[PDB]
Amino acid sequence: DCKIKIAHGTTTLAFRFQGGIIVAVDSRATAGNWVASQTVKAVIEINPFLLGTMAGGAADCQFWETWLGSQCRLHELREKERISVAAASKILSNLVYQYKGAGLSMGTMICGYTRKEGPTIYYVDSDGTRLKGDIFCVGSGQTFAYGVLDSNYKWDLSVEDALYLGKRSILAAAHRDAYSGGSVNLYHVTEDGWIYHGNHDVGELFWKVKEEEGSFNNVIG
Amino acid sequence: NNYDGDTVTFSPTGRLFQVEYALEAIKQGSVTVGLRSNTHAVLVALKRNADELSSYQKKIIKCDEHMGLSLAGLAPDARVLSNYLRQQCNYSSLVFNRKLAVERAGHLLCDKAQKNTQSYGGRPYGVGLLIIGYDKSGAHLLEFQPSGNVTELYGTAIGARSQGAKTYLERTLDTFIKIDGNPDELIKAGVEAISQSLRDESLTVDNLSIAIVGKDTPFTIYDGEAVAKYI
Amino acid sequence: TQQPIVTGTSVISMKYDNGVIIAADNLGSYGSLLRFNGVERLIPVGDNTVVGISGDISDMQHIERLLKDLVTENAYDNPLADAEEALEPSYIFEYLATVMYQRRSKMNPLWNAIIVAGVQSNGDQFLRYVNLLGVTYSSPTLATGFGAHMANPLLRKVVDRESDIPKTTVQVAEEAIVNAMRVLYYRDARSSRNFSLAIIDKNTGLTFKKNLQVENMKWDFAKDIKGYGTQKI
Amino acid sequence: GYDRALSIFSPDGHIFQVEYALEAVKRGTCAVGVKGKNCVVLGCERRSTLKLQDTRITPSKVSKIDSHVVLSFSGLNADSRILIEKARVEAQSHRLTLEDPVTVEYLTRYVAGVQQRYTQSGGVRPFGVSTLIAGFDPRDDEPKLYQTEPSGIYSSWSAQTIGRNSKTVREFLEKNYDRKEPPATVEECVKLTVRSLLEVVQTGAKNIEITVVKPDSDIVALSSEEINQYVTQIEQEKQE
Amino acid sequence: DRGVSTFSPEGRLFQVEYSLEAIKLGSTAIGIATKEGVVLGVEKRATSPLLESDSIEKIVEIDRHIGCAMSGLTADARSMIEHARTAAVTHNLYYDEDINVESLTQSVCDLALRFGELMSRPFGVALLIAGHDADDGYQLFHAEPSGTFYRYNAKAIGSGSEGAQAELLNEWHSSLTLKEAELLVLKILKQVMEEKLDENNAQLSCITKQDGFKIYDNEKTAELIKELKEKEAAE
Amino acid sequence: MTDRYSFSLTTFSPSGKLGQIDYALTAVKQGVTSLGIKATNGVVIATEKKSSSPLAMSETLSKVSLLTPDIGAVYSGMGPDYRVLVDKSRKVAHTSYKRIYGEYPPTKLLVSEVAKIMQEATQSGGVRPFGVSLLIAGHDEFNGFSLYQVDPSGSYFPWKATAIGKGSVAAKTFLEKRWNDELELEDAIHIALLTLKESVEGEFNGDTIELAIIGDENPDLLGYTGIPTDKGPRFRKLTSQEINDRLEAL
Amino acid sequence: QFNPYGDNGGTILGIAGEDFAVLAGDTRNITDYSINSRYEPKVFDCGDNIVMSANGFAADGDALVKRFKNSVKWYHFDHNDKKLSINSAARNIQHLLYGKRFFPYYVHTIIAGLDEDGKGAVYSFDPVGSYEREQCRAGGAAASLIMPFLDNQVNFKNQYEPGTNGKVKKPLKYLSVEEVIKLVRDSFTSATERHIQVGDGLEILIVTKDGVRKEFYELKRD
Amino acid sequence: GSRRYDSRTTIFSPEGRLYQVEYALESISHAGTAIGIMASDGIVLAAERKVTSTLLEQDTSTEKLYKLNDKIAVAVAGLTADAEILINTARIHAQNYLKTYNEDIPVEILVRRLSDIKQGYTQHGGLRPFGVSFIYAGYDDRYGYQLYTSNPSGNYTGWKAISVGANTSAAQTLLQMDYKDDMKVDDAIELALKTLSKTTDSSALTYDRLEFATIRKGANDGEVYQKIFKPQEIKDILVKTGIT
Ligand SMILES: [Mg+2]
Repeated sequence: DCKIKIAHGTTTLAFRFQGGIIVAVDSRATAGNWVASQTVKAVIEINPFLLGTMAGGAADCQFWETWLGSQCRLHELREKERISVAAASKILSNLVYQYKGAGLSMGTMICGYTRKEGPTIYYVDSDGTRLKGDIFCVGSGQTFAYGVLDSNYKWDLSVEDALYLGKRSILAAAHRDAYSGGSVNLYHVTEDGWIYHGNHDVGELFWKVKEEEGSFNNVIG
Repeated sequence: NNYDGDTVTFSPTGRLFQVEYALEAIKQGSVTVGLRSNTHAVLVALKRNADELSSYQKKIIKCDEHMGLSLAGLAPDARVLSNYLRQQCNYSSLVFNRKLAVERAGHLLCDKAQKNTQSYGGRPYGVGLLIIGYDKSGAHLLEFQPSGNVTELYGTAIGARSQGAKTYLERTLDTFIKIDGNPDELIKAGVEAISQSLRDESLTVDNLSIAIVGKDTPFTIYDGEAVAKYI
Repeated sequence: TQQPIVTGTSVISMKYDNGVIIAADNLGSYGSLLRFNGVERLIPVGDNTVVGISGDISDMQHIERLLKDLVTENAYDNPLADAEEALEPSYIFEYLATVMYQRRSKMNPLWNAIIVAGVQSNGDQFLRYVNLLGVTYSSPTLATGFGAHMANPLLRKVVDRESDIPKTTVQVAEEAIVNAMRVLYYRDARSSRNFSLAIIDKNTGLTFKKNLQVENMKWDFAKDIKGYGTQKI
Repeated sequence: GYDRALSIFSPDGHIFQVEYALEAVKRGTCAVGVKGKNCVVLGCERRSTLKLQDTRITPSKVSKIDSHVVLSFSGLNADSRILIEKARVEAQSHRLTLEDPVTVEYLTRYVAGVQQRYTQSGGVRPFGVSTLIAGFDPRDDEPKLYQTEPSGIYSSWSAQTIGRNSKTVREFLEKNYDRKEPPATVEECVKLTVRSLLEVVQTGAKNIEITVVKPDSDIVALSSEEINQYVTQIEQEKQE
Repeated sequence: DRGVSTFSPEGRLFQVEYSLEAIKLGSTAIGIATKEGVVLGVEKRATSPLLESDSIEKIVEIDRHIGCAMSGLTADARSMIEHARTAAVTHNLYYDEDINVESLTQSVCDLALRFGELMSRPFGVALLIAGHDADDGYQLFHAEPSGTFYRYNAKAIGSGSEGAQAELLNEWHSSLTLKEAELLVLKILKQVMEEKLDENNAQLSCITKQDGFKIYDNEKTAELIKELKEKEAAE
Repeated sequence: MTDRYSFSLTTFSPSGKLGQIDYALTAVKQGVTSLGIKATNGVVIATEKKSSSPLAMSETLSKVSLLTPDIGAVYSGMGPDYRVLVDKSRKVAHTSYKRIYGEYPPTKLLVSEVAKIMQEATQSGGVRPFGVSLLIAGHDEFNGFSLYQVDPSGSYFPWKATAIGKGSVAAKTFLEKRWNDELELEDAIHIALLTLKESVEGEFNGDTIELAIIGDENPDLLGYTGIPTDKGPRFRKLTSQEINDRLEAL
Repeated sequence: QFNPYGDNGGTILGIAGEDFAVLAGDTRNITDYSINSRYEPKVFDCGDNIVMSANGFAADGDALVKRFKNSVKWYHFDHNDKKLSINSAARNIQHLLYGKRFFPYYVHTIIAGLDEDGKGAVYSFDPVGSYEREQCRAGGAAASLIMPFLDNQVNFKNQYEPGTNGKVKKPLKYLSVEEVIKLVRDSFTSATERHIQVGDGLEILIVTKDGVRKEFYELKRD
Repeated sequence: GSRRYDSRTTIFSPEGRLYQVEYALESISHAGTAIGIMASDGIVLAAERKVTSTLLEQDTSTEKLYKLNDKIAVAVAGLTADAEILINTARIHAQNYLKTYNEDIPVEILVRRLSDIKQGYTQHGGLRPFGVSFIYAGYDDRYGYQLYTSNPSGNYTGWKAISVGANTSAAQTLLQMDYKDDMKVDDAIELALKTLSKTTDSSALTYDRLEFATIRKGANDGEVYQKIFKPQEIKDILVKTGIT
């Protein structure tokens, strides 16, 4: 090995559906194969209507998304109006684009609701890509989350079923991806704003899901 | 008259009128007193208010754990100069692990004020400062004037009617200089000194402002009910 | 980015009951070539501090000039320049430590290892190390280069911890330093026999000893050593 | 660089350079803004001492800042181009970063801020220009009419006029414009605007310019004959 | 002519003193501090009846816990507010906390004297900065273009300032309720205003620990105006 | 410190006059007479060498200057201003032309560059105009022979013949009578000497008169041989002896 | 080619109680296989009841602590002697670290103290500024040895209630200052046994509402 | 310091006028008259040289009329040196546009940018304005033939026929009298000369005291030609119209 290992963090998802937006993330940070933390907050609460997910460099994401929150606060002070998800995401995407090539490592998703836009999700990463979309999974365990999410996703999911699918998709990635785990943090974004749906430790959640759902037959029960 | 338009101009008698007009701003300012013994150095400052509804303008500023000053004149200029002192005190601590000498503190202020009196465009500082401190050579008291002239003293006073307190200290010199190992008595002498500059008004609880530094005493400021002891 | 050209080897030092001792040989090596033999690598600052420098000599001479200029600058507008407001070892060290780290941060280092030995105004012994990386540390014994590997073990047998400092006299301490210099001459390929030694005592002050030599060496046993294994003749 | 503080305070607390810039506005040709129920109309005077003009190519008095916002002015013509250019650039910059066109209040605030900056910057004089900025915010049907001036202050107006003899036309609008019931239609709004200019102009031939702005980037300039019809109609009703 | 940063023979900066005259020409602004909150109120003063008064923005939010009222050349206050807002948010970014009202005021006042031959002239606007923090509680500051700021229990600035200040001297006490303070601002504004006071040509605002900084609606202020008139007629 | 004069010292007066340019022209009027005449096969420029002292060596002070091998210049007004203009004129001929096109600039364009420098001294911050009027004679392949005047304002005019300075009014009248379009170079030199004698008061000889021509190429003055296309400088300064020869048959 | 970084070894440990918090760190300083000092403190009282340590490359560690101490000083000047809360200090340190994102401080930073409710608080940082509050954190060379032991003994991880069929977890509770110091001392004696860069001495800084106390213990010197 | 000597070139009068701009216009009013007349099939540029001397080289001279590119020319009125500074800037600006868009610059764009430069000198920098008024005569495929004028204020306006410099009041009245919209180039040539012949301060208008230029589509099929008139060509056109 050479060079310091800095924390790299988290598997995240967020999908749009009938009842708004679900956002789910894991809580693990790793420095190589060393599990650095299992209690990382990978969701930033920018404002009562805006969320930001974090993946890649922990510092990069944590620093620039809290900075993003300051820029969004300054927008509503100057314009007497809450910033649009598009504008918020574009502030971040234009920022990282100025640092393109410098070595920033960020995979973020700006999720929120406004009147003019409705529920909106924007994928923003460190090489300058900015994409509007209904479903995104970002992080080292994104593919594992996609596998479960896509195969069970419908627009007409209920709030209860959607919350679970988001939770279950992170769990799937937490299980298979070595660099994902710890616990699941759930959020539900509606017209009235975001609602926190608890921290769910994989230690208890896996066995609870295995027993009740009858899934995870690969594992010794 | 014709030679007071800017600081870069000398009068026929060799005077700098803009520097003298800056000196005038100090005379309009509220009185403040400085004095010291061998163990401690004290600043006493009469704070001024706009009216009964307003607060009393803070006269004393801390520069380091061992140094600080009181102001008289333009307060924003005192903020610029005190900030410069804070940085210079701090540079001495970070680079040389050394508490800045009170004498060097004065030399730095002198040279900073001077540059503003020899160049076109700029203006002189419009404030006078009384710097106290305790360093490796004991207690100190300095008087700063925006002409650049800095003077080390046993005691002094600047501001409106400062001549009364300055006369008292000139009489009391032999007494208060030997107040060693006794903070409260040295303050009492400073409070009695500033009282000789009072007219119609008296020292109240939210009017008086005292600061002290010494051998085993960091630079601390006393305001409000903490100065009720000395009235 | 630098590479050191003309270099100086080990600087060794230790504390004792009333003060500190520091020593360094008088060699300026040019790679394997022992090019310069009259090089003083201990530089006194005032009458209470000695800075011992190893590594690149061109950078050492720059540091000399900085310290020389520091004394001049301190004297300016300072009536107590030879009294209360004189330069302390701690002041001189912190200045160098600041410079060393600033230079490494600009990727253009002073290619040296430095040991500032002295006595403070309150009588306390001062001994602290700093190098090209800006790394600093203090210890009852300090040594650079090969000194770190060979001298420190020997000096730590005398002063192993803080409590051993009052129990160590200047006679015992100097004896260990001179011994360490002999061991370095035996075993360091870029060392010389000639060296300088400096004592800074809180009572007797600064004693600077020049033109010392390693002596009382053991070489006689060499005659009995024949071949590299089997050879009898 | 030229550093001189040209805009400075006087003993009585006035910044004469800013106030002298207002005199330049007072010299300029009259400009009027009137906002109806579903539209805004910008009327502008053109002095008739200039014959042998080429009206095809001569710079128009009303300028499009974006497809949904317009800017008219009174004062120095050369100065107005600099504000218009900056405003047009800021309009495209706002679309680029916020992904949404400027509101009329924002564009006014920007232009007003530029004007203000020139009142306390070294080496520059204030803009000898007052502007009327009108239009409709994106996805909004509420008419917006703002005014700016050299000092940098800006505010919203139900109806307003600037330039030479503006105090006469402001007097007209103050009694003729009802807050409770503004001009319900485009025709009513244009007529009131033309009426107000006819108090000052001289002749209603090639002296009056009218520009109508409607919601969703619907802006059009009226021709000579179209304007002349309003002039002919008003004069016949006047003789009573 | 003469230098911008020149001292008068009396020891004052000409340009600073002249800017103070500009502030006296400005519209009245009043602030009153209580233990239940701080109230800020201003005279809008529309130059013409066609001008939509609701677009006159002379009370301004700096942060959730700090508000601001202005008087004088109000265009000059835009860059001061912009700086104050940046300072407030920037401090929250660096220290994960609300910034002290005094520290915010000091930051604004540092701009004041950054002029000469930096900007070309001092600001021609005075600010009343009201706010709340955990340490010093409810506070009201008066920030001048001289770079000086005083804390006040109550303070009036603008054209009717000396008349209003004398009235605030008699009326203010340490046990004033928020409701009492609201009425007192309206009362004193109505006394010094040229045109008759109503909800359209005058604006109220406040800052409380619980609900933060709030500009009152014209409907809410209208009721307080009506409540004020009834109470004066009641004795 | 630093140059705080970033503003114009030449401004329009209520009457529309640019004072400093007018005053600069007044300085030129006080200056010693200089003239230029254009012939069919050449150009002549001439001026009086007003000596400041008889101890001074007037040879060291050159009023007529070579700018390029085919371009020469003379002035009336302030000598120091002229000298620095010649330095700048020579340099600009290289930097803005020869280093780009590998050949010397034509007369009109060099004149244009000199005019630009003099115009900038009329408008730039913290400077006064140049107190000189130049006469620039020159030759180039595509324009042939040409003569230009350059004033403190930066304005330049082409002339068949003209004079500037002290006795320019009378000298211009004299040239109008004598000038024709069939003048040979020698005839133009003769007329130049006749015209100059009227304005000169004291001694009139090769040592007090400075005169140069733009005529035929001079291979002997080139300094080297071997390149057929390089045939030598058309600018030649007449010697003290060469002037006196023409003063006998005057 | 010149390498601006170095590894000074050692290890640090932060534990938070109910009304207290400890920040421990060994006193050994090393380069390669040599001991530079047996007593070189790297846990510092920074004022306002905040203790700090920046373990890794000592030159960077000292620079950071020095800058933060200075940040505390200027916080008092600029904000009327206001006490810098532990959460505010943490955010400030993030900006110090991230400020050198593209030429990092090679250190694992830990700070400890009391939060604004008077409860024990420990914050930990990566080299470029990502930070997080925790009950427990080990940092430095022997972090990998100590940390899992802390998960087991401080946060009772993988411990279930006896006889409950691994269904009921061992309940979380705050530890006494006595019980915490026992865990610290055992953590360091264990790390000293198995990590060559850890030893010589242990210095613990305890933080209560009363102030900042110190405790020192000998460690094996081999 | 230096404040003492500053003329303050970029300030307002109490009446709201720019002192220096007004005085620059007063300067221009003494300059030789320049006339531009726009016809349906071309543009005429006529200009009177300032009191000519008999020993002035006339054929190889350029004082009034300058070429900006192949499609645009200008008539100057004021300080020639000032005009040349602006002309070289305008020439560069045209080439920048061509390099950028591979299309010849539209006339108004060139005029605006040149006028914006003049404006800058009246608002900032503390320098005197350019004592120059231009008549721009040019063609592009958008508006066809165009006449503009700019002055030291940086304000520009479009014209069918216009005069700058001396006696514009008298000249503009004569143009306003005889001009009509369906005019040809050859007629406009005659009008330009007749107007100068009456407004001139000289005794009689002659070939040697004039600069003349046309911009016709008289070239072969759908292309514009610039003709800067030679001395002999002015002599002939002066006889042909019956002025001499
Ligand atoms: Mg060990």
